Amino acid sequence: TYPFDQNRFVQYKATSLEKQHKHDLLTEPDLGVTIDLINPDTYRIDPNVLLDPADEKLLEEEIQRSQQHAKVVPWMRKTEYISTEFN
Amino acid sequence: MSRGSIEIPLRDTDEVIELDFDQLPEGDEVISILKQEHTQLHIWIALALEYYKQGKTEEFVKLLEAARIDGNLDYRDHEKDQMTCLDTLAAYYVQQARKEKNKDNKKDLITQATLLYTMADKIIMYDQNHLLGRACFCLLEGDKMDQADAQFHFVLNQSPNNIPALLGKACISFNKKDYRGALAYYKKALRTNPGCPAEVRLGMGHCFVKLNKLEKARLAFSRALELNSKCVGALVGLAVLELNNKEADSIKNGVQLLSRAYTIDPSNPMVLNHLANHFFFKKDYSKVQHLALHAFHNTEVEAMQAESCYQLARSFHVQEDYDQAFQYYYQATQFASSSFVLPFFGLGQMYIYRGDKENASQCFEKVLKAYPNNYETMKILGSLYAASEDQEKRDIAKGHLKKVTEQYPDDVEAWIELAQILEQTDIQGALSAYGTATRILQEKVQADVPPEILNNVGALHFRLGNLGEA
Repeated sequence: TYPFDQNRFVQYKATSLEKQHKHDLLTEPDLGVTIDLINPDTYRIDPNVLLDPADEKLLEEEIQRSQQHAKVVPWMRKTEYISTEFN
Repeated sequence: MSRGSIEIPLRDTDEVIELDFDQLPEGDEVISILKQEHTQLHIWIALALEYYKQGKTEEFVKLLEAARIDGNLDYRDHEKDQMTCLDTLAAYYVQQARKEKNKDNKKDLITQATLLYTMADKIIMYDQNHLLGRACFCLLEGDKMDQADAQFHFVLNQSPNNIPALLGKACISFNKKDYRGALAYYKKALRTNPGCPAEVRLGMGHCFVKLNKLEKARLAFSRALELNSKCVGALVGLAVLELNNKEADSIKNGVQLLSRAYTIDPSNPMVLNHLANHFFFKKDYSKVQHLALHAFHNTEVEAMQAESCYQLARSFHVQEDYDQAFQYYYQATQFASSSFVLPFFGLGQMYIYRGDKENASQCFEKVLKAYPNNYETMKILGSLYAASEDQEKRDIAKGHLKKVTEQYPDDVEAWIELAQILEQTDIQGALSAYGTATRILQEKVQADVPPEILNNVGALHFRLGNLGEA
């Protein structure tokens, strides 16, 4: 048996997973927001007031071109059409 | 805009006491005035809400405890005032219990909160305000979350344009990982009332990341940053996004923003984790341990401890404290997210060091199942399974080692490891692998072959029949 080092993989060294990892957003289930029942002011509902522009953008429902015709291609040509006057 | 003047009917006198909000005296005098006046409960609620708005909860707390006993309910609308006054204090206890970071304090406040919430149920339960308050109280614990779901659901049924009930349903939708309903309820809840603390809008930004709308999340964070600079969650999300950008300048500016947020609120666990990961590279491992330990103790949720512990364990791996690194790597893996696998890598290394080859392979197998293309884990897994008594694993070790050798033309140890298992059934393959290893040793390493490789090559030749080469 070849005498491999007994702690060749124990020693810390740069790894691919070190730079390829991804960080995640972890927060409390309610996410720093609670129902402010204490204040009736927040309980008031005002439909007359205009909606914020960002809020309108969010309301848009989500549903789940070739530039070849315009390529120059020098050799090709165009096509004229019947005109009442011609030489 | 005038704040307004509170009017109180004086006992047996037509004159009414008028007090403007701006110059309202201390609540200690107001409580005695009301007690000697025997006024209606709605005046107490108005004064209670005024001192709550002033930012002093102690004044509001004191007048509400004193009011609930000596109230005057000799009028038509006494029941509604009584319900609101009791429920306000009960729900404030729940909110204050949530605010504190000590579990013991939570239970002490929760005790009186439960007593007072049961009392409110005694008189009237169908009241919408009482229903939402009970939903919040039951949501706080977390074991009564389904009751909050049902309560917010039928409260929402009562009124569609109702931000608090819809907000609770959206929060519960987030908790149960119902992403579409959560997003829909949040959008509609924000529509109901544009006037609301910016915290609700923070829930939008993160939801966009939950839907992978990174540019949308960036825009949401920018709008959050513009409107309110005191939102720690928004800064944390922006810093996390910059971290996820994976760019040196992005990391540097994200760390500065993380420091600013930690200065704003050092008690938040998540913010500290991102900046401590940078500290690891700064070589100030003592500060790394401090920040990692600080974040791990501060939080109360299990998902958070996935990161901090890892970093600490990682920090402990370069301090050669393999036993404590082992234990803390195990803690990080025990409370881990599917998105995080590095703790399993570190835990496999610790198990490898301790001699727990089988469980180390299990951790590495988990990492491989999560991420099957990593080269480092592939090499380690190939080596570890090569020295396996079971025959079936030798083929997998061969495959891993073959995969490693193809990806890496120059890996003497991988070639030797592959050869040591090709010997069992593939004499020519083992000979080819040993020859390749010898070629790299002579070419790059520029060292004479080890005697063991020469002996094994000769033994393979003997098995083949090349006695002269043997």
